[PDB]
Amino acid sequence: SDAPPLTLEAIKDRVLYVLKLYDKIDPEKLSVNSHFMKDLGLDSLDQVEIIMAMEDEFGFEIPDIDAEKLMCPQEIVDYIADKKDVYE
Amino acid sequence: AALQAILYNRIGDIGFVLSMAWFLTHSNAWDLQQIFMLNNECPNMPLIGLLLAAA
Amino acid sequence: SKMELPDYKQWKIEGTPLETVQEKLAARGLRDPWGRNEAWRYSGGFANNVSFVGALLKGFKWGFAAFVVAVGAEYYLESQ
Amino acid sequence: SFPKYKPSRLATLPATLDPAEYDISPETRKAQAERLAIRSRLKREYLLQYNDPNRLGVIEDPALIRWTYARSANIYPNFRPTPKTSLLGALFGIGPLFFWYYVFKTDRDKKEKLIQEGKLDQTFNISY
Amino acid sequence: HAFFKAMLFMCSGSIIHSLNDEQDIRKMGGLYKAMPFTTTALIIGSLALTGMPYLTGFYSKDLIIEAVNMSYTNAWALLMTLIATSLTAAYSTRIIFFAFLGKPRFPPLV
Amino acid sequence: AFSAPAAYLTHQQKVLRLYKRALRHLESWCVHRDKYRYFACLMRARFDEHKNEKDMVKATQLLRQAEEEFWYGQHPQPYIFPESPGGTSYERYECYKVPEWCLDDWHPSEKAMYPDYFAKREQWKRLRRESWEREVKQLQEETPPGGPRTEALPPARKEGDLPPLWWHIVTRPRERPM
Amino acid sequence: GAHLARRYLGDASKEPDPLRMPTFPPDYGFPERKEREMVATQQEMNDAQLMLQQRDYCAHYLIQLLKCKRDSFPNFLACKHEQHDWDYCEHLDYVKRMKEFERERRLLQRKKRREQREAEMARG
Amino acid sequence: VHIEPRYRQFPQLTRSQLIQAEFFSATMWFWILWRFWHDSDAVLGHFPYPDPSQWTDEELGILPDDE
Amino acid sequence: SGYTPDEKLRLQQLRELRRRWLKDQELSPREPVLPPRHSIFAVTHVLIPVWIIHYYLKYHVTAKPYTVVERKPRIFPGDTILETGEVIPLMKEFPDQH
Amino acid sequence: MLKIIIPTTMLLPMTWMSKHNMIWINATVHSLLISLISLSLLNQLGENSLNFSLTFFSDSLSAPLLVLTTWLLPLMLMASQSHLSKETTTRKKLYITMLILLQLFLIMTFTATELILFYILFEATLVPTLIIITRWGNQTERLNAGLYFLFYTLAGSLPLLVALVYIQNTTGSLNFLIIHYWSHPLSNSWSNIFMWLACIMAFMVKMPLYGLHLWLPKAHVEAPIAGSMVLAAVLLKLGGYGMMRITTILNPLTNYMAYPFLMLSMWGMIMTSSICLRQTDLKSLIAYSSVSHMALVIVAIMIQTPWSFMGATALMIAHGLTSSMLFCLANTNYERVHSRTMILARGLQTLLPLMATWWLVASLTNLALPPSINLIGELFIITASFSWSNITIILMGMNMMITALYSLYMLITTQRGKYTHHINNIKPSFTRENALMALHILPLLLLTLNPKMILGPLY
Amino acid sequence: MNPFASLTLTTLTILTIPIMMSNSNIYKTNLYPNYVKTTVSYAFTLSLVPLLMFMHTGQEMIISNWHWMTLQTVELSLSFKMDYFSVMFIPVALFVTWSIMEFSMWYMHSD
Ligand SMILES: CCCCCCCCCCCCCCCCCC(=O)OC[C@H](COP(=O)([O-])OCC(O)COP(=O)([O-])OC[C@@H](COC(=O)CCCCCCCCCCCCCCCCC)OC(=O)CCCCCCCCCCCCCCCCC)OC(=O)CCCCCCCCCCCCCCCCC
Ligand SMILES: CCCCCCCCCCCCCCCCC[C@@H](O)O[C@H](CO[C@H](O)CCCCCCCCCCCCCCC)COP(=O)(O)OCC[N+](C)(C)C
Ligand SMILES: CCCCCCCC/C=C\CCCCCCCC(=O)O[C@H](COC(=O)CCCCCCC/C=C/CCCCCCCC)COP(=O)(O)OCCN
Ligand SMILES: CCCCCCCCCCCC(=O)SCCNC(=O)CCNC(=O)[C@H](O)C(C)(C)COP(=O)(O)O
Repeated sequence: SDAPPLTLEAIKDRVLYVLKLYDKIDPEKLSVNSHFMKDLGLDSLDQVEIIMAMEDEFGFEIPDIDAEKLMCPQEIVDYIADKKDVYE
Repeated sequence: AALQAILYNRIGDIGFVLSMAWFLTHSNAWDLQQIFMLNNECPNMPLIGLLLAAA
Repeated sequence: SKMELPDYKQWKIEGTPLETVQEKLAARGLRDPWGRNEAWRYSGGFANNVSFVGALLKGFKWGFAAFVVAVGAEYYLESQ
Repeated sequence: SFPKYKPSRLATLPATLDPAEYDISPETRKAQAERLAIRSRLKREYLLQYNDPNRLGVIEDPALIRWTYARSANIYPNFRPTPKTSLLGALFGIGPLFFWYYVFKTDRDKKEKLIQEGKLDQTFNISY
Repeated sequence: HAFFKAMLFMCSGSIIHSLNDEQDIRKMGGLYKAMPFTTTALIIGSLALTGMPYLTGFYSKDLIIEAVNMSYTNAWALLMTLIATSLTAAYSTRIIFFAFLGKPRFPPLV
Repeated sequence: AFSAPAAYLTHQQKVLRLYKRALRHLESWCVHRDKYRYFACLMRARFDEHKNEKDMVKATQLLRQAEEEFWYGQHPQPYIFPESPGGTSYERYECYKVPEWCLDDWHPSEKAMYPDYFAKREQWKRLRRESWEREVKQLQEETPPGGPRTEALPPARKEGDLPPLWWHIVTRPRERPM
Repeated sequence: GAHLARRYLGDASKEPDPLRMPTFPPDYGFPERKEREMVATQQEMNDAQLMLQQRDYCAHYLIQLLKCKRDSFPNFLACKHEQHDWDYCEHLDYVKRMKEFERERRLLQRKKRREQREAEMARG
Repeated sequence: VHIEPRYRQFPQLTRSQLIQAEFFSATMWFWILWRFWHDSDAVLGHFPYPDPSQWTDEELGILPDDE
Repeated sequence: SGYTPDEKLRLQQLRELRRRWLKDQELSPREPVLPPRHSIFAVTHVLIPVWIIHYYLKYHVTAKPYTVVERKPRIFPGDTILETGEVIPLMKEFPDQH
Repeated sequence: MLKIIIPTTMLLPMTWMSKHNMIWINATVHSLLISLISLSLLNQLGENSLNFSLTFFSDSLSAPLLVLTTWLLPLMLMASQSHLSKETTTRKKLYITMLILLQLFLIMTFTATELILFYILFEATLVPTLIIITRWGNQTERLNAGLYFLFYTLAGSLPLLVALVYIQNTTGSLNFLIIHYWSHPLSNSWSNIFMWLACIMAFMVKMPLYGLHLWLPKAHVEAPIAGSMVLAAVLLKLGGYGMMRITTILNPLTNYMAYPFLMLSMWGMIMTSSICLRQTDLKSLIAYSSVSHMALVIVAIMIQTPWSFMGATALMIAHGLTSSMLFCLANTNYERVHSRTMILARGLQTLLPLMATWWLVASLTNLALPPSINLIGELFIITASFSWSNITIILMGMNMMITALYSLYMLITTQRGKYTHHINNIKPSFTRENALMALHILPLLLLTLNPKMILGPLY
Repeated sequence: MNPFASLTLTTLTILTIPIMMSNSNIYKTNLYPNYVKTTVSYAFTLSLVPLLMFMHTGQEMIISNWHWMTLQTVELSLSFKMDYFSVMFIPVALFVTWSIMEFSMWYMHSD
C-alpha cells in the first residue's frame, strides 16, 4: 500500500527538525510556541524561507495568503494537520 | 484532454469517411479483396483520405 | 514499526559540495543558513553514484565472463 | 533593459506588469474597499442560506437568471436595424449560400458536360 | 517498438508511484541504487530505443535507416530523419541522467 | 484558502510574494541543490540590498523593474507541486468526494449496516439544529448595519456556542475520501 | 554521395540522369553483348508466389531459401548457406547496376568531350 | 517483504531485486557479445563495396574516343 | 502580523469540531453488519468456446461457398503433391559459382 | 389495418372507464399490447406494398414509422405520470385522450392510400399537439410557442391542399398507386415550378428546413416531456415521409429545383451544429441537434437515389429514438432541480451513476458511433451525396466533427466535474426513469442486428 | 476442418467472456482484475499457435462467417482477415496487455 497515515506527533517532530536545521535559530532556544518575529528575532524574508522549507519538507504548497500568518511552529503544525485531515 | 483527442480523431475520421465513400462509389465494395483487384492505378482521392485518417 | 527521526546533529556540510558553496559565498561576504537541511542528500548511502557510461555498463563484467566461458566451450567442443 | 512583453486578446497582460496597480491613489483604495464590501455582503447572503439546516433545494441565483435571460430573451427587444447589423446579417446569411451554390453548380456542370463527352471512367460504378 | 515503449512507461510509472506520485524529473534524484531493477529495465529499454545492435530496436530501426539511405527519397526527409535519430539518444540520455544519476532531490520521507 | 482576503495587497506583501516566486523559479532553473542554494543566497543578498529604503516611490519603481525582470526571465515550465492548481494531481480525487447529505437518501437496509455511525450522525444533526438559531442571532448582533465589510467570521463567545457557519467547514468530505 | 554534388552543383549535363538511363544503345561501345539469362521460369515463380518485386534475376536462390526455410521449420538457424547465396546474388546484381551507372556516365562524358572537340577542330 | 520508510536515509534493499537486476543486465550484455561474435557481419557489413574508378574501359565497353 | 485573536479563537474551535467529526467518521469493530476444481477455468473459458466455434465453422460457415477462403499453399521445385502424386521438376542446374 | 386502428380507438373508452388509480397501468399495458400487435407489419413482400384495402396500405417505409409510434406511446405515458401526479382524474384522462388521439391520427396518416386523406390526418395531428403544449406546458412562453408551431405549419400546408386538388382535377386521381404508375414528367415552366413549390414547402417546414426552423426550438422546449417526445420522434418524420411519397410525380424538375434547398440544408446543418456549441438551455441543444439531423435527411431526400432514401429512413428512425431518449434524460434532471440551465447542476455522475451510463449511451448514439443505425443512415446519406458531388464531403465531415463536439460537451457539462454544493435535493434514480431509458435504448441496439427492417422500400 | 480459423476466432471470442460476466458476482469482488488478467494470458497463449502455423507454412485465411446486410450489388459481411499482420500483431498486443494488467494490479491498487 501507500505511506502510513500521518500523525500530529510526527508533524510536530518534523517541523522542529526542519527548524533546528536552520542556522539562524538556536536549537536550545527553539520551542514549539516560539514566535519567529518576537522571540527568535527574525524578519519576513526568513519567514518566507521557513514556509518554503516546510513546503519542501511535506511536499505540498501553502498559499501566500495563509503562509503570512504562520508565525510559530504550532501554527504550522495546526495548518498541516487541518489540511491533510489529521486528527490524532 | 479527452475532448481534444476526440476532436483530432474526428478530423482524421473525415478523411476516413471520404476514403470509404470513394471506394464504395468507384469500386462497388468495402472489402479489401475487391478493392485491390479493381484499383490497379489508384487515384489520389482515396489515398489522401487514408493518409488524413492515418495522420 | 513506529520509527523516529535520526539525530539532527550529524547533518554537516563538510566534505560535500555544500562546503564549496559555503566557502565561495564567504569569498563574497555571504552565508547560507540552509546547508544542514540539504546535507542528508550527500551524507549517507547517496555518497557515491556511478557515471553515465558506467551506468550503461552495469552488468558487463558478469556477461563478459559468461561470454568468455561460452566461447572457450566452443573452442574446446568442436575438436571432437 | 530586458525585452518587453506586449499583451493581446488571447494572451492578456499580467497583473505584475500592469502599471495601474503600481500607481495608487486614495480613491483607488476606496474603490477596492467598496468592491470588497459588495463581495462580502453577497458571500454572507449566500452562506446564510447554504448553512441553513431547514433549507432544502436549489438556492436560486439571480445573476444566473439574468445571464440566461440576456443571452436568450432580451436580444430581440434590443435589436435595431443598423448599417452594421444589416450588412453583417446579409453577409453571414446569404453569402455562404450563394458561394456553395456556385461551387456545387460549377462542379456538377463540369461533371455533366464531361459525361456527355463520354469521358468520365465510370467503370464499376453500379451503386449510387 | 511495442515491447520497449510499454516497458519505458512501466518503469516511469514505478518511479512515479515510488516518489509519491511525482512526475517532474527535477525532483527525481539518485535512483540508480535505490531502484536497481527499475534502473536496469529502463536502461535496457533505452538501449533498445536507441538501436543498440542485436537488441529489439536494432533489427527494425537500423534496417529502416539503411533503407531510407538507399532509396530515391527526398533529401530533406533523410536529413530530418538523421537529426531525429540524434535527438532520440539525446532525450534518452536526458531521462537517464536526470532520473537515475546524481544526488536525491525528492522529499526526505523515503 | 482558509483566510478571508483583504481589500488590497500592501507593498510588503507584494515584495514577499515576488521574493517567493523568484526563489521558486530560480529553483526550477537551478535543478541541483547546491547550485540552487548558492544562487538563492545571491538572490537574498540582491534582495536585501534595498531592504531599508525610505522613499516609497523609488521602492515601487524597484518593485516594478524586478517584476519585469522576473517575467522576462521566468521558467516557461516551472516546477509545480502535484496537488497545486497546476499540478498533475490537482483535482484527481474530486470525483470521490460525495456530500454528506447523500447519506439521508440511503435505503433503510443500507442503514441497517453501520448503525453506530448513523446514531452519531443523528447526534451531529441535533447539534447543528440546536445551534443554528444562536449562530444566526450572533451573526446579526456582530454585524454593522451597512452589511459586512470583509469575509471574516466571528468565533463563539458564549458557554455552549459554536462558531457561526461551521457545518459545511467541519463536514468536509475529505482530501482522500476513498 | 559525390555524384549528387557533381550533378547538382557542377555541370549536370556531364552527369547521368537516373530517371532516363541508359540513353545510349546497349551495344554501342561493346562489340558483342551477352543477354542476361534466367534460371527460374515464369511458372516456378508463379507457384512460389514470391512477389512482383522479388521476381528479379536472383529469384532461384530465393526459391531455394524459402523451400529450405519451409522444410527445416523448427530449426530457424539452419538456413544460413541459402541466405548467403541469395545475398551474394543480390550483391552481384547491385554491382552490375553500379557498372551500368558508371558506363553511362563515362559514355556521356566521352561523347560530350569528343563532340565539342570535333566542333573546336571544325571551327578553325 | 515488509519495508518501512527511513526519513533521509538510503532505503532498505532486498537481495532478490539486486540479484535479479544484475542477472538481467549481465544477460543483456552477454547476448550482445554472443551475437557480435556470431553475427558481426550484420553490423560491420559483409560484402565489399566496389570502387567505380577501379574499372577498366575494356570490361566497361567504351571506345577510345577516336571512332 | 499573524492572526487576530478572533481568527485564532475561531480556528481552534473549528479545529476541535473538525477533529471530533473526523474521529466520528471512524468505524466500530462491527459496522459492516452483513445480512445472511484445479482446471475449471481452462475447460469453461477455452475448451467450451472452441467447441462451439469449431462446430459453427465446420458445419455452418463452411456449408456455403467462399465463406472460408485460404490462399493456396506455395509450391517449389522438387515438391510432391498429396492429391495427384505429381512431382514438380527441379530448377535448371545452377551455374554453381561456389 | 383495422386490427391496429380499432384497439387504438378502444383505448379511449377503456381509459375513460378506469378507476382513478388504474389509468396509467391500464393505458401502459394496452399500449404495449398494441405495439406488439403492430410489430407484425414488418413482414414486407419486396416487389410491392401490402394493400389491405382501398383506404389503407403498408409499405417498407410506413411499417417502421408505425412501429415507432406505437412503441413511443407507452414511453410517453411512463414519462408523463410523474409530473401529472397532482392533477385531477378528469384532466389526467383528458391528457391520455390527447395522446391516444395523436397516436390514432399518426397511425392513420402513415397508411392512407390517397393524398387528400393523408393531408387531412396530417393536419389533424396539429390539434392534440397544440392542446398539449398550450395546456400542460410549464412556462408562459408556451402560448407563443403554440402560435408559432400552428402558423408555421399551416402557412406551408394550405398551398399543398390547393396543389393537391388541382392535381386531382388535372390527372383524375390522387391514389398513390395510380399516381406512381401513371407518372409523367413535369415540364420546365413557371406553373410547374409553383406546383413543385406548393407540393414541397409544407414538408419542408415540417422537417424543419433551415430558415423555417424557428418554431421548433420554441415548441420543443416549451412543451411537456411527452409533447417533446412526440414532436422529436414522430412528428418531424411526417415531412420526410410526405417528401418520399410526393417526389414521385415531381421529376424531372427536382433536378434543379432542389439546389436552394440542398444549399440551405447543408449550410444550416453546419449552422445548427455550431449553435449547439453555445447554448445555455439543455433542451434547446437537443432541439437544434434534431434540426441538423433533419437537414441531413432533407439532403438525402432531395438527391433522389436509392442509397439516399435508405439512409434517410434509417436516420429518421434512429434520430427519433435518440432524441426521445435525450429529452427524457434532460427531463429527469429538470424534475430534480426545476431549471433547464445546463450549468446549474454539474457532476451528476458522482450522485447518479446509472443515469450517467444512460447519458453516455445516448450521447454516443447521438454522435453516430458504429455500428449503430444512426451511423448507418448517416454514412449512406454521405456516400449518396459524394456520388452527387465530391465536394459535399467537406461539409459532411465538418458536421460530424461539430456533432461529436457538442454531444461530448453536453455530456461533460452535465455529468463530469464536481457537483454543485448548494443543490442537495438530488434523490436516487427511480425505477420508472431507469426503465424508461432502457426501453428507449434497447430497441436501438437490437435494430443493429437486423438493419434491413428500417432501410425502407429501396432495400 | 483446419484448426487455424477456429483458433484465430476463439482467441478473439474468449476475450469477451469477462465483459459478459461484468454483470455477474465476480465483478463485485476483488478477484475480477486477476480473472481478467488470466483470461488475457490464456488468449495470448492460445494465439501463439496460429502464429506457429503461419511460421511453418505461411497459412493465411479470410473468414466471412456472418452475412449482415446486402444493399443491391453490395454485400456486407462480418469478415476477418488472418494474414501475416493479424497473426503477428495479435500475440504481441496480448502479451503487452497481459504485462500491463499485471502491472495495473499493483499500480491501481488503491483505486
Ligand atoms: C437562411 C439563411 C439566413 C437568411 C436570412 C438572414 C440574412 C438575410 C436577412 C437579413 C439581412 C438582410 C437585411 C436587408 C437590409 C435591411 C435594411 C433595413 O432594414 O433598414 C431599416 C433601418 C431603419 O430605417 P430608419 O430608422 O428609417 O433609418 C435610419 C438609419 O438607421 C440611419 O442610417 P444612415 O443614414 O447612417 O445610413 C443609411 C444610408 C447609408 O448606409 C451606410 O452607411 C452603409 C451602406 C449601406 C448601403 C450600401 C452598403 C455599403 C457596404 C456594402 C456595399 C455593397 C458591397 C457589395 C455587396 C455585394 C458583394 C458581392 O443608406 C445608404 O446609403 C444605402 C444606399 C444603397 C447603396 C447600396 C445598395 C446595395 C443594395 C444591395 C447590394 C448587395 C446585394 C447582395 C449581393 C450578394 C452577392 C452574393 O435602416 C437602417 O438603419 C439600415 C440602412 C442601411 C441598409 C443597408 C442594407 C445592406 C445589406 C444588403 C441589403 C440587401 C439584402 C436585402 C434584399 C432586399 C433589398 C431590397
Ligand atoms: C428562409 C428559407 C425559405 C424557403 C426557401 C425557398 C426557396 C425558393 C426559391 C425557388 C428556387 C428557384 C425558383 C425558379 C428557378 C429559376 C429562377 C430564375 O431565377 O431562373 C431564371 C429565370 O429567369 C429570370 O430570372 C426570371 C425570374 C426573375 C423574377 C424572380 C425574382 C427573384 C428575386 C428573389 C426574391 C426572393 C424569393 C423568396 C422570398 C422569401 C432561369 O432563366 P430562364 O431559362 O429564362 O427561365 C426558366 C423558366 N422558364 C422555362 C419558364 C422560361
Ligand atoms: C410558413 C412558410 C412556408 C411558406 C410556403 C409557401 C410557398 C408555397 C408555394 C406557392 C404557393 C402557391 C402555389 C399555387 C398552387 C399550385 C397550382 C398550380 O400549379 O397552378 C398554377 C398557377 O400558378 C400560380 O398561380 C402561382 C402564382 C403565385 C400565387 C401566390 C404568390 C405568392 C408568393 C409566391 C412565391 C412564394 C412561394 C415559395 C416561398 C416559400 C416560403 C418563403 C398553374 O395553373 P394554370 O393557371 O392552369 O396554368 C396552366 C394553364 N395556363
Ligand atoms: C529565476 C528567475 C527569477 C528572477 C526574477 C527577478 C527577482 C528580483 C530581483 C531584485 C528584487 C528587488 O530588489 S525588490 C526591492 C526591495 N525593497 C523594498 O521592499 C523597500 C521597503 N522594504 C520593506 O517594505 C520590507 O522591509 C520588506 C523588504 C518587504 C521585508 O519585510 P519583513 O522584514 O517585515 O518581512
